Amino acid sequence: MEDLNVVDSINGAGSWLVANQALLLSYAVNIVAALAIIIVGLIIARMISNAVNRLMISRKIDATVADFLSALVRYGIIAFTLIAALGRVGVQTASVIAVLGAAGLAVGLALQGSLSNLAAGVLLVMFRPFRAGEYVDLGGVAGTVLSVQIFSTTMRTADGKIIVIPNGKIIAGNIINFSREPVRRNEFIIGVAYDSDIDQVKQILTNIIQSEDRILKDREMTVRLNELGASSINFVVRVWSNSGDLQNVYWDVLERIKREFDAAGISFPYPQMDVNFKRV
Amino acid sequence: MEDLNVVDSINGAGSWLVANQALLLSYAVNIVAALAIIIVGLIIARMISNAVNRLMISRKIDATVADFLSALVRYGIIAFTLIAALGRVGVQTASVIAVLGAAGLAVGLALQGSLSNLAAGVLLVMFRPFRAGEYVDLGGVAGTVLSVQIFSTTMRTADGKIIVIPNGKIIAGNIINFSREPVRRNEFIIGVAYDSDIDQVKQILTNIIQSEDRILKDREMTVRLNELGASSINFVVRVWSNSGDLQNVYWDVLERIKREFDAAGISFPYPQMDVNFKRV
Amino acid sequence: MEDLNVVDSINGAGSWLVANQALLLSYAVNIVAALAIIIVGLIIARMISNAVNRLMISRKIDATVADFLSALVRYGIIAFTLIAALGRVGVQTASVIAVLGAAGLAVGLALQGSLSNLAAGVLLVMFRPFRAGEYVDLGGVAGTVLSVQIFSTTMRTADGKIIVIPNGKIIAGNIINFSREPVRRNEFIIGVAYDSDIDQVKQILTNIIQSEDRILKDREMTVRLNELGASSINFVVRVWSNSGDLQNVYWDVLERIKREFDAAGISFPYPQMDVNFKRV
Amino acid sequence: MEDLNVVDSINGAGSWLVANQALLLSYAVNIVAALAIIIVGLIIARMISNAVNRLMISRKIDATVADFLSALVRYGIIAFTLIAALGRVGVQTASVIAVLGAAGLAVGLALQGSLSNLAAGVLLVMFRPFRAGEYVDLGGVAGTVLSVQIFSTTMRTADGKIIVIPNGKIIAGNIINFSREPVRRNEFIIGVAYDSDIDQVKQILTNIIQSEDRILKDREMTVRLNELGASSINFVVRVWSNSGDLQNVYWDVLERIKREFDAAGISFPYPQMDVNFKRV
Amino acid sequence: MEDLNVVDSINGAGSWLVANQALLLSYAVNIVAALAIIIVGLIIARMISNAVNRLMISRKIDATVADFLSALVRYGIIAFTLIAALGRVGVQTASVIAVLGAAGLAVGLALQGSLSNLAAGVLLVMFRPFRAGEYVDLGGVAGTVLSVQIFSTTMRTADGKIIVIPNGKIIAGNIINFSREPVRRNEFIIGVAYDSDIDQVKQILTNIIQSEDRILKDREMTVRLNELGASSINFVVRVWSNSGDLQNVYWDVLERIKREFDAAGISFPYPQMDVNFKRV
Amino acid sequence: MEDLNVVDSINGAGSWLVANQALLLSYAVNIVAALAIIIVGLIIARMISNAVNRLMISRKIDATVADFLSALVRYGIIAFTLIAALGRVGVQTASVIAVLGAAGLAVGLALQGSLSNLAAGVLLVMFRPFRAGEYVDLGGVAGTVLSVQIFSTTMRTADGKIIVIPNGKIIAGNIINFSREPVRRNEFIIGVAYDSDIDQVKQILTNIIQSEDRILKDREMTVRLNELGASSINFVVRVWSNSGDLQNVYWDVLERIKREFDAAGISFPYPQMDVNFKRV
Amino acid sequence: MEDLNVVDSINGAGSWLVANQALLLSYAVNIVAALAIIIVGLIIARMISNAVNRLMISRKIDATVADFLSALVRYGIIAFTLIAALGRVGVQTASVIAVLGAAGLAVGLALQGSLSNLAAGVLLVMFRPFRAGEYVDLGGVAGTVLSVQIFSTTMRTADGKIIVIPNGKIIAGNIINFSREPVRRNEFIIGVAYDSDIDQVKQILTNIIQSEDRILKDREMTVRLNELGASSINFVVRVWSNSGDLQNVYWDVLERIKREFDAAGISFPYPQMDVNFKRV
Repeated sequence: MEDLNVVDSINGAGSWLVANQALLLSYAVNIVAALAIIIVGLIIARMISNAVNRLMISRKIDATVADFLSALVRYGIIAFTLIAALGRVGVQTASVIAVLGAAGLAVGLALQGSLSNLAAGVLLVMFRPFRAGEYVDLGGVAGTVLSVQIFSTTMRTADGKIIVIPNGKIIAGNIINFSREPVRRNEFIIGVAYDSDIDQVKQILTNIIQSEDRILKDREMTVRLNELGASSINFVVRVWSNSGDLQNVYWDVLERIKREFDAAGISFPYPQMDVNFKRV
Repeated sequence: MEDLNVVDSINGAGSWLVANQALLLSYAVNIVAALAIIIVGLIIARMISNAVNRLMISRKIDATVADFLSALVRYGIIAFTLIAALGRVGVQTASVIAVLGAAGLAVGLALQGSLSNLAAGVLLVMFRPFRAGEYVDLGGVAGTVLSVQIFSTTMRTADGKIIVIPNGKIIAGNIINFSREPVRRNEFIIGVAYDSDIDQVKQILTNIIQSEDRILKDREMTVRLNELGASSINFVVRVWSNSGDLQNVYWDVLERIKREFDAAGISFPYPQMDVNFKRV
Repeated sequence: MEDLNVVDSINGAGSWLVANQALLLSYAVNIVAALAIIIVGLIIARMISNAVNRLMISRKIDATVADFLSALVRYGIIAFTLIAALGRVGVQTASVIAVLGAAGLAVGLALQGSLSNLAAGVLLVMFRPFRAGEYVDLGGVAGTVLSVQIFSTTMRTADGKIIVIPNGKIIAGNIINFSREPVRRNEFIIGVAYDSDIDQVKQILTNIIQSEDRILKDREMTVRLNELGASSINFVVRVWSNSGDLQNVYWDVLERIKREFDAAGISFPYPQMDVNFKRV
Repeated sequence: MEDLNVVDSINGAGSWLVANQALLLSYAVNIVAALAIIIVGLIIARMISNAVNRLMISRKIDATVADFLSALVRYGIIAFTLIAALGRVGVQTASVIAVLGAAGLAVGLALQGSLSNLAAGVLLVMFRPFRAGEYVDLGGVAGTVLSVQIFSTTMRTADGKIIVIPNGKIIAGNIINFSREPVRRNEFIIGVAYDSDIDQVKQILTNIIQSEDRILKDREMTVRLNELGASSINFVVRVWSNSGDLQNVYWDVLERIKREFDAAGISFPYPQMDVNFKRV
Repeated sequence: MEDLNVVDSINGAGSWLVANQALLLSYAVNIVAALAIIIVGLIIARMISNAVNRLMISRKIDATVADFLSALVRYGIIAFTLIAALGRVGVQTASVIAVLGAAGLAVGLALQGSLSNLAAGVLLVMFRPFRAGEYVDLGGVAGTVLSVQIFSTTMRTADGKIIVIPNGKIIAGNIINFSREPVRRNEFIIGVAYDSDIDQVKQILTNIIQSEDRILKDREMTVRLNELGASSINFVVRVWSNSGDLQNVYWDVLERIKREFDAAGISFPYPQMDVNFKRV
Repeated sequence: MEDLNVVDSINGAGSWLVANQALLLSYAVNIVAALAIIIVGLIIARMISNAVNRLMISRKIDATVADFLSALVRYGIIAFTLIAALGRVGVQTASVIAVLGAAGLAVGLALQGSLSNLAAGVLLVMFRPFRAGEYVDLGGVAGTVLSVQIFSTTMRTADGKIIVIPNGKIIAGNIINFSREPVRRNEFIIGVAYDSDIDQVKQILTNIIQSEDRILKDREMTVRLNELGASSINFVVRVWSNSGDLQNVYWDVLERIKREFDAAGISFPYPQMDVNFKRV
Repeated sequence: MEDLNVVDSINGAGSWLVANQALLLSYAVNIVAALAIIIVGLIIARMISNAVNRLMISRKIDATVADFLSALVRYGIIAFTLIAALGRVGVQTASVIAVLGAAGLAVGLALQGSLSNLAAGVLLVMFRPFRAGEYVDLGGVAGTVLSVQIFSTTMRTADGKIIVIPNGKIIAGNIINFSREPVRRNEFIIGVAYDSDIDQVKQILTNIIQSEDRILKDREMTVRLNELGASSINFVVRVWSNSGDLQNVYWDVLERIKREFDAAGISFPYPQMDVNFKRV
């Protein structure tokens, strides 16, 4: 367009930039004021966030949630400072909040799971359905809980494993607790031959469970016929013992059951099979 | 830019701060008024929440929902106080509500599952499909319910387990109740040899179930041939008894069935097999 | 700041509170008017909700949906009541509606599933794919429906078990009705030895079902060779009978099949397999 | 506050209500006119909904979608009436529209599945991938379709079952149509001994399938060795027949195969095992 | 209220309707003009939708998307028509746009999957990963594709089945194409006795695959020992052939393998089993 | 209404249309201007989209993402053009943007999956975890990658199969790469009789793996007893070789292992069984 | 319409374009100013994003999150510039922000998961549940972690595999760490004959584990009878050793157990089976 796209417009057109010097000075002053407002807002936001966190901690509020609200307050104040600065810039204060809301929505979509994990961790720590050192199962993975972080928990399996579970999945599934009740129940299933004397087996098992000191005598001690298996008669034995002695009692009772069953002549049956013959 | 970025602008420029002292005093007064508004709003919010909770508790409303809505009222009032305080400050009253809405959306995304669990727990307590001490199954985990908390239920398995289930998953799945009906039905599957006399087996089982005092005689007592198994004829026996006697009746009936079947000469068959010889 | 933070500002500054007496009186009048508006709105909302529920119930509308929409009307009217009250207070009427909007969104985040269950209950009660008293299957659980509550369905398993299913899950999955069609079909699979005479077996099975009075002769009665099993020839028998006689007909036909097969010399084959011998 | 909360403000203060008699009359007139507007809006909404449904039914539009959108227009008109009435009362129409939007959002969250089922039912009826009377499978459940309702389909399994499937789930999964194609293919798997003559077996099967009049001779008829099984040589036989004769042809061909193989000396092999002996 | 609810207000109060006749005439004129505007908008929307559809179809655009966005334009234009008409009625257009938005949101929640099905159909038709007559697998169901409709795809299984699959699910899962490559590979697993000569078996299989004309000699033809099975040595044979000859080559090669293995004395082993005697 | 619905209103009422000729001309001019604006906006949108696509392609931006932003810019510009045109028509510019927003929301609900697939494809191209010609597994389906299109990826399975997978699914699941490392590990499980000499077996396996030139001697070569099986002692052999020689090394080592095990007298055991005899 | 659609309107109508020359010049000036604003905004956005990233990197902020926030600021500033330019051209500044919000919503739906992957990757690096070179399990896939990229992780399975896992799935599932604890536990299951001497077996196993120097003697070393198997007495042996020696200890202990069990005469039992003879 002849001279419209040349020095008549670029390089300030010689005198066009000079004639607009006052406008440039005003814009520079506005930008400087906006930057100063930004700096002041950041400083006051950090100060007020620290102050409110300290105040909340004093009022018996948990550290994690107090930090969460302190960070939320800090983010709100810095967003307010950005609103004020861009209003001083003159961007209608509406597109500014729209852009900030879009950015916050993107950040929320990014976090979602992490924030849910944080909330679940807060709930876990304040209800404490399980605590450090307590043996519990967490939805298919069982072990001793070491500690509960803000986003995840660390638990040690009996074999020395280290397992980290996000806190969000913890509250969604079941919380299988092994070490809450001081007393728990063992269950033995014993297979005997079909010709074995039921009364003798019951009496022997009753003697075995009677001779154990770690079995709670004041609770139920079930020794009864359970079901007629395909190749073996199955007896069910249920006894109660302290959670600490649960495993040892199981092994001791099983070893004894084996020993007296061998001595008494009661036979543990191999898989029975019945064969009929024809010639061809 | 020469002297624009030096003491001519920083350190109050000597007299610029002196001239702006009036505006600084006005802003300080505004900030003090806003802080006083925040304090009085927090105090009145706490008082109003306590008052409304106390009032509605008397109106036969459940404690959990009353506390929840009292907390909602308190949060609403503190948000309103923040709106008023920042309007006094001059943060356009629209960016403030937008940022508060974004924070509330983040908090809602955080809670989601937990707050749904709270709603579910409210539903369970007043409908009471199950209650403390009642033996129920909650989708693969069965035990005695101990208590129904606001977010979760603690239930004890028959073996001494302590099970914690979030309330939200409870209502989503089936509620399998064992102890609501005072009378329940047992089922026995008895395998006998193919050459066994059907009439004799049926008559013996009928005698066995006739002599049991804990079996309800006024209800159906089926002793019928069920299906021709691969290696055994299977009879089905169904009897009804009070829920407290179910297991004892099952065990006693099975043990008797074994005794009279042994005495009558009816044989429980091992896995049957027919073998044909070929020489190679 | 010298005396700015002392009695010159606190305790009403002596005369500052006195000079502000008119504004405090005006604010007290505003608060009293707002509270009176709240009370009037609550009472009128309750009256209007009761009136509309009573009116629409008479117009052949279901009780559950009528109660739901009456509660919705009551909540709406109290929402307008709070809007008007806080406008009287002077809370800009926009932050107010934003606050109740966030509260309603949180309430929805509570509901989802339970409100869906209520809607599903409405659909079930109005379409009645099943009705109380009949035997149905609702996605893996079978039993007799006892009643259909507004949130859940109570059904009794054939063994006396009490089963509670949320209404929402029922409509999402299949609804199998065992008792809708008055006539149903049994299916027998009979395994016979490979050397058995096919014509004799078919003729005997035809005789057995011909003499059953509870089998519908006007419908198809298939007795045909179904498949050549690994160890047995399998015959399929399909007969139709009234739903009330299905199990009894099944049991009687099976017992007869066994009796005449024993008499006719037709042998039910045990698991067949032949062995080739080598010495090593 | 002395006499602020006494007869001086309650019970119309003697003359305060009288001085406000004109304002009370104006409010009463406003309420009466608002109720009249509501009644007029309701009646005109009903008239317009009926008129539009009648008009669109004539224009070859399906009844279900026409009724749905007529109800939508009815709800829109009553919503407009509520807006007009509540705004003319002076509620600013903004809280009014927000409350109605929240109620509509709650209703939509409640429906969701039901409305999706209605849309799916419309799609199924207008595309008719299956039609009432034909035998089809809908994702694991097979039977004859009885009818397609607006919300769900009733379908009868071959054994007399009555199964109701929500329309939404139907369109999400596969629609397996057993009866669309008039001709279908049977498949036989025949196990014969390893020493059996392959040519003789193939020739016998070819004779068997050649003599069947219901087998389409113009289509492929494969009789070929399929795979060398663990204990048997497996032949695959594939023939085509009209969908009405599919089952009968299967049974007839299987029975003829058994009869000819018995006569021809070809042996169906029992499960094979090879045994090596050692003494210990 | 004395005479407030009598002929003094109902039945037009005699002269009140006479006085308001002018307003009634104005309202009637407004309603008539609004209805005329609705009619004009509807007809012009239909015309514009048809015109834009035709013009864009002329511009090499697919018919499905053309009809879709033409319907979108029609719905948009009728939406503007409703906005204009209801604004001329005096409904402020804000409640109008909110109600129409709520209706559109409900319609979208209804459609959702169906509209996704249309988009998936468009993607499949324009990318054509498969086409009519091409034998493919779409996630567990395999067959010859017949046609691809806008919402669902119809395909015929090899046995005469008719399969209808929504387009949305097809694109979400794997699309396994069976006939895109003109050449494909067969795999044979041959079990032989442990004492069989490996070199003889390998040489015989090599001759068998050498004597087949339909096996591509220019591609890999592996005949190697694959793994030492429990009872049999398993050889793997992999050959390549044209997709049209894949099945026939498999059957021919298997039948030959059987014939020359019988001729050469190489034995296909039955499940070998080892037995030790002890007397008891 | 007498003559209100007749020629006095229709057919322009004779002179009513004539008296409004200027207004009709103004409306026609407005419509013509709006259509011209639409045409100009479409042309300029296409031009600017082409220009920006070319510029981004020149600025080392990937072709797919450049095309995506070009299409986004074109759609945005045509949206602004429609806004301006309907503002010229006079449709309040707010209902217009609401209608376009609803249309865009519907289009987004339609695409959703496709747009996610496009983004996943862009990520897959730019990080290239796999590349054309490289053999990988992508969640249960393995084969050689042919190409990665914008919406989906194509793969050839080792048997010549054709698989097309959406890109969105690829990034969601694991990307299992077979051909990244130049060296990979084989694993042999060898079952031997319980009486076999462990030292002899280990020495023979070591001799076998030493003589293989394609086995990397600089890496670990594990030959150790792994576990005591039910019927066989299982040795584990792990060797490393270049990815190109993996299968050939496996086959050669297995065949040798068989040969020297036969030569040395070490026996591969058949399934062992212990039988105890009793007479009945 | 006569001459309305001809040169009187097109080609600038001769003088109509000339009369509007000033308006065209003003529009061209506005467009040039808008383009200059766009260029300046892009330049300043790039400069600010480069500066802020460098600024926060110095403040001990992670590189990934710093780059993410820098990109967010750049996109925000370019959006602000677009708002300013489209305000200058005169598009009401409202439809502009609506279109940009729709585009951002589409982009968010596109990335959605990928952005969540970036957030998960940021979470992983700071808490480092696993680190490069550390052998861990990622929910069904186990291997040595090579590196943690921003969207995915590369991990090498023990057999030379290359495994790529999206970061999002990592944080959602369990994280099992095999190499965090320096000491881990072994578990041996040893099956012995029923007649074997329990004390002898226990003493021999204890002697085996006492003689291993790599087994931690200060931790539990359980050698107890575990359960009575179908055909074998099963002993459980649990020992603890350093993670580096786990597999070697396992192999050595197993080989010894075999050797001294062979020497001591203790027999590993083959699958026992019980056979009863009958003649037919």
